[PDB]
Amino acid sequence: GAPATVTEQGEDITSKKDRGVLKIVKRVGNGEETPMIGDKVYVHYKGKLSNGKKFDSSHDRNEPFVFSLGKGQVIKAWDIGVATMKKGEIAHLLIKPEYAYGSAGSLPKIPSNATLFFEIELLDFKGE
Ligand SMILES: C=C[C@H]1CN(Cc2ccccn2)C(=O)[C@@H]2CCC[C@H]1N2[S@](=O)c1cc(Cl)cc(Cl)c1
Repeated sequence: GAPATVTEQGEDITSKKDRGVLKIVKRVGNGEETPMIGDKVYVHYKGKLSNGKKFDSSHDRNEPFVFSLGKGQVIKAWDIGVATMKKGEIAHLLIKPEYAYGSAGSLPKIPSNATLFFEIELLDFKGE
């Protein structure tokens, strides 16, 4: 399925080249510009654990998730990954725990040492 495919066929987008965050572009977005640090970014996403369970979805809430890029308001992989996306792009990310919740995990659903899968859509990005 999609998690296996990004595991086996994704591109390493980390600065360290440690394979901690792999990406596939599923839908090409608009033009060449990616967001800049501090931009307000609007995303839709779904996340799955390695046991196949969906653990989160913005679609199911009927509202996007909004954060300021590059500020550690999200897991490291999201700051790295969304920074690579164009407006309108849909991507898959496959994230080792060092770029997510590490050994701590995150109650209630994310265990220790969890590799995570996301599908993300970058809806919009704006400076403030
Ligand atoms: C509102 C949910 C955010 C939570 N965070 C930031 C964060 C803040 C505080 C505690 C744990 N994570 C995040 O960095 C990432 C990426 C952005 C989307 C969501 N998460 S994960 O999908 C997530 C989903 C759910 Cl249901 C619970 C948790 Cl602990 C984490």
